[PDB]
Amino acid sequence: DAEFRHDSGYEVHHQKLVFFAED
Ligand SMILES: [Cu+2]
Repeated sequence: DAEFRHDSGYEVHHQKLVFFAED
């Protein structure tokens, strides 16, 4: 997620989805 842009791209998903990689 890049509304909640931890990384602004598409991988390290901190926030909302909690899919695998984070912060
Ligand atoms: Cu994200």
